[PDB]
Amino acid sequence: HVPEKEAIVDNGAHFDGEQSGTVNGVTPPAVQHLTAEVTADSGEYQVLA
Amino acid sequence: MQDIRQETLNECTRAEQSASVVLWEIDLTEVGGERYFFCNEQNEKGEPVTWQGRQYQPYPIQGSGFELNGKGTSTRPTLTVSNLYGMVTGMAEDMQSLVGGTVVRRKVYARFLDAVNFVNGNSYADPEQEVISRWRIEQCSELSAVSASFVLSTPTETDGAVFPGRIMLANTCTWTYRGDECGYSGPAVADEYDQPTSDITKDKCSKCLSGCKFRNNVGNFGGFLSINKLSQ
Amino acid sequence: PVLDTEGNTNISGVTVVFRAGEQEQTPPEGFESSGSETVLGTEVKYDTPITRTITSANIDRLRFTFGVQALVETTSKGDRNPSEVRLLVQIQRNGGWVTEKDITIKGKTTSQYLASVVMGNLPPRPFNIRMRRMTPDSTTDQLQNKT
Ligand code: SF4
Repeated sequence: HVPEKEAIVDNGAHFDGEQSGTVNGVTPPAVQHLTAEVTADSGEYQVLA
Repeated sequence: MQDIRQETLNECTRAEQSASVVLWEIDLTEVGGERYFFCNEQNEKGEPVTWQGRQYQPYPIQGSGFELNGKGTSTRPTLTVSNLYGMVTGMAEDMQSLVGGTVVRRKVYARFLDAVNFVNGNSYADPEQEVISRWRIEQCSELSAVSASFVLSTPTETDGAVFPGRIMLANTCTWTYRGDECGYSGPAVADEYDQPTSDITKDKCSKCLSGCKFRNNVGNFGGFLSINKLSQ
Repeated sequence: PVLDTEGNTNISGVTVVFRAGEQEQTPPEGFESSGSETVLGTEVKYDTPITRTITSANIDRLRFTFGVQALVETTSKGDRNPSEVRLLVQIQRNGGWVTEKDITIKGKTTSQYLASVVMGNLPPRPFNIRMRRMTPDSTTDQLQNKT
């Protein structure tokens, strides 16, 4: 036994979706405060990042 | 042990037995129907059998295959009912093929029926001696224009059920509406597709984050906001 | 384990919060969910403390980041010595400018070093926030302690 009023109810939207756009995916952001220092110790130049 | 009274057990020792009578009660209140009382046979007056004051009407009913066991599969006895004049089909077309109801089988001895079933009148009547079983209808394996066969099952039988009912979700709720976890009791605000309605007959949650935000119960959301656990 | 049989600590700063599953329980509070960062670079001076106003609906916690231009001190010979800088951060509580938190830095560095300190915004409604420098401004060019 099959009814005919099924394609109407089947062509119904899902639970909205609630945006869920790409925007950003898991990719980490840029590291902040990239300070680099120049020092003179033991008569030698050193740099620290 | 069984809840068998002393008198019926004592009677069930002698050689000259009485007549065994089986009566059936189909209860559909839990599903949306009524209580039907059936007996395979009628009294000597051509009248429905009177037991405990109530009446069981005659109708061809036959139960076969009652096998209680602890191992192997469960018990699935078969109940056969005559479908004449379309009487069974009438409720089957209405009560979703008699699925989910309860059946109660009571067996009694002849010498304990009500006095109105005998022309002389039984002086040994005792409307408290019977053996009772209950089962649930599982499916209507075959209902033709002359008969109808139902499969029975134990209420506590497990089949197709899993133990850890909890399921971890991302953006969908897991429980019902207003039942125990959605402690919402205010006016209707949303509907199936998250539309701003204020009518109570159409208030059903969409099982989303937006529904919770609409109903201000996001603190009671069952969907953990992980999502991105497998991408990284 | 983090504690042994005797009881003395075994690991460094570890914070653990446990909640048994029970209805209408309080949510966890140690960790954040969403943060809005606003950048407005300005230098705090001893004579003119810096004031800002906070006006938002959803307030749970507020984090202040503050920086130091340089801290190394050089004498006539040329030897490098660290110095001390102290700042006080205050907010509005029942109309009183009582000091909310302090900060003190002691370490030789000539780099623009920025640190962060968080606080729990218990007072509701838009309010005001300030910081004040306690170390007096350097007169010479030898001390570069600028915050
Ligand atoms: S989603 Fe939020 S509102 Fe809809 S049922 Fe689950 S908990 Fe109750």
